[PDB]
Amino acid sequence: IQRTPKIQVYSRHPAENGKSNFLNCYVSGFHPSDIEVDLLKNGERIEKVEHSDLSFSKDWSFYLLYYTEFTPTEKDEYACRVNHVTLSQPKIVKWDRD
Amino acid sequence: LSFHVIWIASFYNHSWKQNLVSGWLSDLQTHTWDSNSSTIVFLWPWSRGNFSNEEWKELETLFRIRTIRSFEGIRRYAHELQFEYPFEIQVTGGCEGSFLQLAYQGSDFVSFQNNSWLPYPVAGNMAKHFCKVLNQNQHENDITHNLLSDTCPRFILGLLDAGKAHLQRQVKPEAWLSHGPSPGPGHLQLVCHVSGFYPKPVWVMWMRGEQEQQGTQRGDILPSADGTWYLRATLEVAAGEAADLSCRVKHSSLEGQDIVLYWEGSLVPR
Ligand SMILES: CCC/C=C\C/C=C\CCCCCCCc1cccc(O)c1O
Repeated sequence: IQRTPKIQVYSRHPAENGKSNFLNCYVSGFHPSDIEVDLLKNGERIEKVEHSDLSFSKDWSFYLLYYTEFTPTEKDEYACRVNHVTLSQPKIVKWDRD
Repeated sequence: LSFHVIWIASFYNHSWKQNLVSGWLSDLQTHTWDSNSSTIVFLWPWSRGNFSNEEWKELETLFRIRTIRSFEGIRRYAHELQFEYPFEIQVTGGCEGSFLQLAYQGSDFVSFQNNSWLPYPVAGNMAKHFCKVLNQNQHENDITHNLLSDTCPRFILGLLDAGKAHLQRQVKPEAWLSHGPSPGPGHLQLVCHVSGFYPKPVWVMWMRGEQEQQGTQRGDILPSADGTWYLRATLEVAAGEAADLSCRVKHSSLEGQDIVLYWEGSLVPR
């Protein structure tokens, strides 16, 4: 029984151009545990992204947190790109900021 | 409040596997297994609990031998048990009350009850056959019972004390407002973000003065890398009705001084 990941993108603090912050991508409810997650800046992979140790919920589905410290500017766009066996194509979830 | 261990074993083929193990005091990770050095990793200074170094060495030795035994056992009986590669075994055990459950391919398979492994009736003949292999040695099962009934309760109380300064800390939230990205025609989505709070229970509502807006849709409480929590609460409103709206946050750390933000300024826009 394969379960597709739920993907949620959020920052640690309100977005303020030129102020240091953390970009998070929480991927959860998936099965099997094999998963590829990248954080993107203007469509390019962010290097040296950190992640929590793999864990699972009561229903045995897996979850992970990916995060990185970043400094947003007015012209930058950020997203989370996820690859899993349940996805025919990678799913890109954008970071929404005003 | 419950101490439990999370065990993930992936069997990609007969010659390749991946083992991941961690210890938890509810939402809080306290320990990790190092697959390379085959040693217990203490995530906090208090993670050693009220237990000694000699007691920790014996626990470490018992875990190291039982994992080599598990991987060899599963490999040896995979065919008879009808386990086809690639497959994953998950185990969770601990005390809240005590439990030890095992899943195969992300579904309930077998569990340890009192002094033996019992198959989940739905898991069928495979799970009955696995329990036969798991219950081969009664002395090993008595060790498992004693770990769950005696060693586990002694550990959780002696951990909640040592980590008291951490688990009982109060961290104040911060909040901010933004526009939501998927509203319908003539409507807006107002988003209230709440972050950096600890412990987990929080109250967040869109309001019109003292009136709670029952269209408030609270999302999941999400984790942050620093151990605090995050939540977003959205409200769908008609474009000509976003006036006098506020987001109100209540949290144990605020001691009755709620955070209140107003849909105002450039968000209106004025
Ligand atoms: C031969 C088939 C065996 C199949 C599944 C059982 C394999 C491993 C059980 C994992 C349960 C872990 C619970 C406690 C782990 C633990 C954590 C910290 C210190 C320890 O000494 C320890 O044993």
